[PDB]
Amino acid sequence: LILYPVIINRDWPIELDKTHQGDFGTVDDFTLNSNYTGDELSLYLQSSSTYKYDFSKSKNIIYGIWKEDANNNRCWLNYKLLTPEDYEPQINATLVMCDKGDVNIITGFSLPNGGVDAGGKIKVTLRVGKKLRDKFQIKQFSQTQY
Amino acid sequence: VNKYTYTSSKAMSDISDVIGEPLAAWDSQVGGRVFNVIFDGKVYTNTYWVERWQVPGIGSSDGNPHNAWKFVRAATADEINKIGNPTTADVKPTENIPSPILVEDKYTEETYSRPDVNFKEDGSQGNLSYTATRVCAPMYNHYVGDKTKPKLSAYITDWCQYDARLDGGGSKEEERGRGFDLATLMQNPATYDRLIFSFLGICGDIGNKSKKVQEVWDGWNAQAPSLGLPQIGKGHIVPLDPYGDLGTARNVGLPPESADTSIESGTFLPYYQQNRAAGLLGGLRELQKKAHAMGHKLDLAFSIGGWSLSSYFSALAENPDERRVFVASVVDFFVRFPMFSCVDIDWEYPGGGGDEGNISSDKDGENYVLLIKELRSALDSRFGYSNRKEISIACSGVKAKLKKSNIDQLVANGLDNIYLMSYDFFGTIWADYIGHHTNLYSPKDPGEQELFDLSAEAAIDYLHNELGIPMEKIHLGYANYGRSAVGGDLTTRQYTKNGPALGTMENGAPEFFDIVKNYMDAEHSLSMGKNGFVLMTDTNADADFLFSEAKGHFISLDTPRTVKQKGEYAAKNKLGGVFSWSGDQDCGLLANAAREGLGYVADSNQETIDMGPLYNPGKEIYLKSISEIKS
Repeated sequence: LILYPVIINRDWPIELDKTHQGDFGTVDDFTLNSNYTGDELSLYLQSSSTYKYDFSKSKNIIYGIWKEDANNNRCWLNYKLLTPEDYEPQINATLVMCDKGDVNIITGFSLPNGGVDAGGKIKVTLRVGKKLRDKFQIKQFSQTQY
Repeated sequence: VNKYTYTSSKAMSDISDVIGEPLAAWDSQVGGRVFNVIFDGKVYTNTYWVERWQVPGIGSSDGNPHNAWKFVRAATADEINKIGNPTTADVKPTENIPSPILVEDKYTEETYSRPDVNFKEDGSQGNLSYTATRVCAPMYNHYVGDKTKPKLSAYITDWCQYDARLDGGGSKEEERGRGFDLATLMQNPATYDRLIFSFLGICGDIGNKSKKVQEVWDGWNAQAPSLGLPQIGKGHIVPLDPYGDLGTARNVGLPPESADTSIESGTFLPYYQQNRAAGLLGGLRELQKKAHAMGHKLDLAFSIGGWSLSSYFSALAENPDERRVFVASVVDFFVRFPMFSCVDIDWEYPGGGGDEGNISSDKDGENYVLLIKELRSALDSRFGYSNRKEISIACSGVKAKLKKSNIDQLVANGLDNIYLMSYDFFGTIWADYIGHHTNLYSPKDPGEQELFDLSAEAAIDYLHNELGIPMEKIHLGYANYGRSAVGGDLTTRQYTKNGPALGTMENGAPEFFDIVKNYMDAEHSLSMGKNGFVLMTDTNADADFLFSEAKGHFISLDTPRTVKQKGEYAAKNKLGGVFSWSGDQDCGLLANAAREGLGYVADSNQETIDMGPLYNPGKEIYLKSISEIKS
């Protein structure tokens, strides 16, 4: 066979490692609507852990989604400081970067400080800049190529 | 147009001017040809189309739903010999099936098999069916331009959307949901003259669903700065689910191309315009394109308010500027979708009623009048007369609250049309007795027709006579579901209150198409009760219904024959217009019948399916009115 230029699959970015490290449950607490629109990323997620917490401490727990590279920064604002009754909170974000890096995004529950991070946590590397096949090929019939 | 011919002959010497016709006994005559058939020694001509259940005997001055199957008794005994005179008969369902009717659904059978549903034809093992509309056939004949007759319309709603049985589903009612592709009507468009999408809403609404209002208001308010557009408060109108309306491809007659169904409340907003409109609403726009490709443009329309979202009507009352901003959003929507022929409002309670969440005061009706006038004013200020919009509202028939509606001033304030809710009069779960939830006609003894025996004709006469409103400004229709009631006794109309009642998805509200599947039939060219379920009709109110003894379960319902009755009455009136509520779940047979009731005529000799045999009456009975029984 022979092929084509490298081409962006202009749709939902694809899978990469989740790095689940939640306190009160497995990765299966999480749900994630990975998608895209108009050359920019869009995604929506939820972590089903809030109801478990002793909000005496876990009140206003940071709930959300935020990109973290080796800097592991918090330049984001989608943090839902959950109420003691935010039993199923939805977190929702979009991003706009030229670098089509398969960027890791820590999401879920965390307190602003202290080891307490009541509920699910994940550091989901996304994957982006995906492509697709186009399967076209020579074939041999007897000695005679076709 | 359709066309038919016959011929007759005589000796070369004899020329009758009249259509001579062979003298013969009556027997299952039908069609348009002359018949002088003989019966009981009398001789009978149906000077109108003939039907296999029509009988000349009763027909002597009857025999058709409108007039005399006239007769003479010229026949002598030896005529009554050379022809064996008939004296009684009964038409049966034929043995063959002249036309297919519907197709099974794998998933609906699976549904019945589901250990929670356990549905059965008798409903013994399962009171609900959640049957997929996909079972249905297209079922639409075709018809002439017939321009003079009043307009025809149909209601349409979001419940067209989903049935996860298409996706397996299997655990929850919506996984066993309902929905259909508008492609159906697209196959033969111009099926109606107007359409009405279900009542949408506004920011600030109060009812149960208001979390949706919250969510969408959030999405809007988030988008607005990014769009560089002003934020919105309460009273601003809501699309409810743009993802459904546009982020769709299945059920909307359009290829999945460009169906970015991922888009939603937080993102649709750029797309919130007809040009950009994907999905359902766009599909409608193209449907109108096809329609115009024919001609006879549909009045595409929708409304807002209604049964379950009216709550904020009182709240918005007497907040004039917010009402202004709201109607501003209305006209903005018009600008965003100039496709629309008009759109309207579904206020439901000038005096409080329906769901209690619709908080209300007395002044509500007056304030409603005032704001209505103001709306009209705003609309006129917006619109060019060459493209003007003219507004309508429904009415509830609540003998008093309808008065409280001040229709007089609404008319005086340019509200052009009224649509009478003609259904569910029988609040079956709570109503005192079984009755016809949709009776147009007054039964005998009108002494108790106040919360019962609610013949719409009474209100009709109020507006015509007691309010002088021209029929033009009022419209009526029918709905495609009956009522179902437990334990009813046909003699007393008493019935098992509270006891759960039949519905595929909605208990107490049997669903027409599935009734065709389960309980009634026509495959043998007849109106045919089936599976042991009683076909029946009452003489008192021209009522039509169904029954089942093992659970004393009753169903009050419109029928081809009964909607025929309806349309014929409306037509003889020359009402402003005709329509059907809940149009989403009839194959279209009731629409063909509705054309017939409108006198709307078919345009070809061919058919999608027959309709005549659907007008035989059911098991005859006389049912006493509630007053009569109590008296």
